[PDB]
Amino acid sequence: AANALEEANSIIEGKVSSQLEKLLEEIKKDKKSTLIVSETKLANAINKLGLNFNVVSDAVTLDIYRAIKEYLPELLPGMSDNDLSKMSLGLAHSIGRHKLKF
Amino acid sequence: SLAKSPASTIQILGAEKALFRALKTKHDTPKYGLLYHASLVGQATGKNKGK
Amino acid sequence: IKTKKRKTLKNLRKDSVKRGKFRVQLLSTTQDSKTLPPKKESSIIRSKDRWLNRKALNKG
Amino acid sequence: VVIEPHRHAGVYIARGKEDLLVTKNMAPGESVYGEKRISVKVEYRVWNPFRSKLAAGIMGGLDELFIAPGKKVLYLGAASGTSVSHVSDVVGPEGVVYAVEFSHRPGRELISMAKKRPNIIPIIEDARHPQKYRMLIGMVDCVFADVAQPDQARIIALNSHMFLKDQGGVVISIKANCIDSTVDAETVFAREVQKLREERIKPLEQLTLEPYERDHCIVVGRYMR
Amino acid sequence: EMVIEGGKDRSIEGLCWSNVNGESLRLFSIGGSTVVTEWDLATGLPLRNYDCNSGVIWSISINDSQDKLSVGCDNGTVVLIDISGGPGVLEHDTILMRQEARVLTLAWKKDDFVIGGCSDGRIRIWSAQKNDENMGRLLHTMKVDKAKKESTLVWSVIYLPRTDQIASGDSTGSIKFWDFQFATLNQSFKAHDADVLCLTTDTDNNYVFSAGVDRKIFQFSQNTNKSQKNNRWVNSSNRLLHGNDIRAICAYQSKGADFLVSGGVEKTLVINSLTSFSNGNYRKMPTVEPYSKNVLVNKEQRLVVSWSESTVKIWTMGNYKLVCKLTLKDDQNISTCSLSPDGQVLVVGRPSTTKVFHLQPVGNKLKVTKLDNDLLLRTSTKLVKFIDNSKIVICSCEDDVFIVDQEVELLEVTS
Amino acid sequence: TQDSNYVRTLRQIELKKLEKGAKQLMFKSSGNHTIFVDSREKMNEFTPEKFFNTTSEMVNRSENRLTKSIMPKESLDKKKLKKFKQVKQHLQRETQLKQVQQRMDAQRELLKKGSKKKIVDSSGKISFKWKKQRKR
Amino acid sequence: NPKAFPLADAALTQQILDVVQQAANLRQLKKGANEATKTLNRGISEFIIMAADCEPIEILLHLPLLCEDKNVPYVFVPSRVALGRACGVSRPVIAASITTNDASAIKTQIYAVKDKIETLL
Amino acid sequence: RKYLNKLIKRNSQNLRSWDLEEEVRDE
RNA sequence: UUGAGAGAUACAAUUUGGGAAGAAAUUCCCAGAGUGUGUUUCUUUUGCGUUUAACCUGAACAGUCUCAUCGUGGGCAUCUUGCGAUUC
Repeated sequence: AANALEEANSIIEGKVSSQLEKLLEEIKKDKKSTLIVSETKLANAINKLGLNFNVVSDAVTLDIYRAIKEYLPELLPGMSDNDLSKMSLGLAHSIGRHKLKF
Repeated sequence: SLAKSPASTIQILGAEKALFRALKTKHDTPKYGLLYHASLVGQATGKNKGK
Repeated sequence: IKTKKRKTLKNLRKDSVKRGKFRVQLLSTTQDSKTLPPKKESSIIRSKDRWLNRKALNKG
Repeated sequence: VVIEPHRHAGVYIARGKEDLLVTKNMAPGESVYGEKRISVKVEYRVWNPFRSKLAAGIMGGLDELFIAPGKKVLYLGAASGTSVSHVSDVVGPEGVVYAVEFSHRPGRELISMAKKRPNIIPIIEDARHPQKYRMLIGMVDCVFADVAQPDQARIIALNSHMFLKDQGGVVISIKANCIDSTVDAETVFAREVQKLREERIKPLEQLTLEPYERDHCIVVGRYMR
Repeated sequence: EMVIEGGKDRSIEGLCWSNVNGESLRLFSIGGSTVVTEWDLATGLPLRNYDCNSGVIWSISINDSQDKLSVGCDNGTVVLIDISGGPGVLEHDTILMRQEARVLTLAWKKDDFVIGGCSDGRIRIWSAQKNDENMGRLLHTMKVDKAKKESTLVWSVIYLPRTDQIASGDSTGSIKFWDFQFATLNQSFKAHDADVLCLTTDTDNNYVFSAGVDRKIFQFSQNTNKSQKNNRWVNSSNRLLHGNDIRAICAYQSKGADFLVSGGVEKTLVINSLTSFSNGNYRKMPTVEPYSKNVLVNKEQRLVVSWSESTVKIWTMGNYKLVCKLTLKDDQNISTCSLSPDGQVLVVGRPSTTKVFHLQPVGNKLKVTKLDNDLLLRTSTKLVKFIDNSKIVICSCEDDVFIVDQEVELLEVTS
Repeated sequence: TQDSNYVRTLRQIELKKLEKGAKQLMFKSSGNHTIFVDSREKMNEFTPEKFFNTTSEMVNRSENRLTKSIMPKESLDKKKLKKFKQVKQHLQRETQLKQVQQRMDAQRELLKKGSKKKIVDSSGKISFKWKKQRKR
Repeated sequence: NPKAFPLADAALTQQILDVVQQAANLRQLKKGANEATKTLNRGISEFIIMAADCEPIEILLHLPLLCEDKNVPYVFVPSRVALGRACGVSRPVIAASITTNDASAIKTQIYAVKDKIETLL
Repeated sequence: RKYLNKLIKRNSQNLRSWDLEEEVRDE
């Protein structure tokens, strides 16, 4: 949700390596037969290959992320375009006032 | 905007009408401005409150 | 035809002509830009070899 | 006193006592930086071709300026609201500008004008790591570059390969001294448009904006794929 | 083994190898331009033209441990290029603290410092040590003894790791050795009569060899135990082996190989021994050893074709008479060529395209006409060798063997 | 020092009038516009109204091309030219005030103290060179 | 101090302080931070020299903020004591502005040093 | 296309003549 | 006479395109490109370019004392008639 603690926590884990508790939740909710994963950033190598997940992020993963980032709001959530921009700017102002002190 | 002003401006900062009339005719400018009501300038007495 | 062959050669080879206030440049080809490194800057190559053939060292 | 429109809606020319360029408002009532405000019932902020850089390209004549009132735009180099205010005015309340900068000394006034306009969302991270704001927004319709760093082509190439949809616009402002001084603007600008069409940016136009800036250019291109 | 040709108005001023242990060899080279060019050794083409983001490159050097690359440019910049991303991918890293004059030569101390000789007669020392407080700023500046009646340029700079010195040759002919810490001269030799273009050292830095436009190779030795405990080079020896200049010198030293290699304006190579320079022997290579030919004849019409850079020429025996030539300037670079038996069609071919020309002897001249084939115009050719009067076999630069005028099955090799 | 203050504030008045007068004008652009095209015929042709769309009115001045009033003959034109002349004479007043304050400041600097000599150039433009001696 | 951007090396700081000494002899510099900011406001400064040696450096790093508005070059030298020696007073000097002139004898030296400054910006 | 091109030319002249100059441009 | 190469700059016709008038012939407005005839700008190019030079600097104004500033008187009106600047 719009909880500032969870938002800024995943924001710090996105601006750093991506081994957050939500990524541990993803490792819980995708453990079927040590499946293949497409990470976004190559610097998240720890949660990319930590435990039973064949990860791949190179030079076409960016193309499929272009596709799924082009059409995040139209089918993935039950949300709308102004709602995605509002939650993005809430997260943005939170992380901005966190890094830039006041 | 107050921080990027020189210390002479911070001296005369309240007394703009006296300052600019005393510059636009060639007279003597004020020396106190808004800073006259500081306690240290209250402790001083004479011409050394200008100082 | 002897006194203008280089003229018609260069005026048919060269690009980026003027159109009033404007200038219509050609973009180059991925063919040449991926088969070869770009040409040397003749200014600096002439500076280096003109230095090594300066008059103060008496070559012969 | 008579406002005529421009080639791009959200950009107008207020003719009359001073035939000068102008944009709309999304800030109701007030200026942001002491730019002049013209009312014609309806409020308007004067753009300056000297105080800002995109206005100089408009005044020099940019036909397919991909900043346009039905889009969303990514601004890599403002540092303060003095240009992205006018970009939020021209893009209107339908879209969104992502003003992304690194030096957090004028990022204070960047966030301060982003408080007033919901059009403007700020990013306070350096534009050579777009992965650090992967999780904020993607798929912009036009990037803008005003970075005065030497790796302009690589920085906006990374930002356009991560966040620019196909066949969109690229507008890059190139300062000649931040790449190579002592050699003229013609060679350094030809070198940079070749460096940018090394990526999937078909160059469309460059112009030199000479009465407003010394040795600058604005290059527009379309992102191929 | 191989030759990688460049075309019209292309030159090459510096080149450096890079071999991280376990990965392929990588070969970068500057020309007279604003880019670095990395070549893949398979095809013989550039696989990367990284435009360095400041000015015209004057020198190139490779880091020790070979993850970074210095390019020293005409506008006084020293630009670091991140190399360790894999073969082919090059990133910009950091422009070091600028200056006025162009930096003409570079060297690294280790991963830490970068030394650069400039065209104002000075030798700067920058720190390329990342995550220090003084990263990128120039720590020291040293000034060599200027010429009286012309400007002085420091042409060659090396670091000597066994001691802690910088050796430097400049355009007065003087060769100076500088203590790195304290950034200051230990001793200067007045060795050559004109500029010292290139100088190098052996493994344990008991010798420093040096050469330039006055065409002698000087050897500075520190092999005595007293020399090593006193840090005192002596001007040991001096040899005259080259004809015009020496523009490049390098040294290799292993268990069964210890030779310094040198070449210059005269086009030949010269091999000398490292630890036995003055005593031992030397070998001046031939100026060309045609492992790739530029001339072939055809017995009919008694004629011979020969191609230099981007032009072919044909003459007949009789005396002899130049019957035709093709200075094709739509071309930029040439490579191998073959004629049909009966002397009908010539085919010229470079690694980017190839082109086939019908020929008709019209008497004391020929008539030459292009015959269009876009498969030939698109293919890369190394070798064309004419099965028949019409059929040729084509070896492509990407290991394809066509038969035109189509595909030979070719098995794979154990890597 | 107080008539130097008078000339300096007059100069600052004209400086601010200059900058916030030139902020509210519009200057005709003069930039080398360049257009990139395909193989050779697009360069050989006229760039056929690719952004002009009239070759009479909306081609050759670029402050606003297009894609399709109180005496507009000479009154607005003379008002425009007169505001440009106002900014130009603000500039002339500001540079004359800068020069006269510079001479006043040189005279004031000259009559303070320290050792100095009258240095004369080729022309007769005199200057005063001060002795290398720091202030006690 | 880390937050004192461009800092000069030894050769550039030696020629900066040489042109400061001859401008002090020609009475062409304003020594002190308030006089430097006054010349910044009035637009009669050629370039600003500051000292990366003051124990609050924030009493300095505000005139960068109006140097980058009037695109006037500015530079840091490591010693306020040495800057005061160069300016030719008996006190340490924190900042110094070399004022503008067009008939100046040392105009070429001022221009050379300010070009060497704006190379490192 | 007469009623479109003629009216477009008339509207373009009636706009562009009211911000332009002939002898004041060099001034 | 830069030996050669490239840019602006006058004259002439020949033209390329967007609009408006006409039956077309063609006209009219506008914006342009190119070739011949003059000036001129930039890069090699040789006798040699000057092979030294320029500038700064050391205790470098001042006994016929030098300089500054405020005044006083006088000359120059057959004109240094004098600028918040030295006219002698």
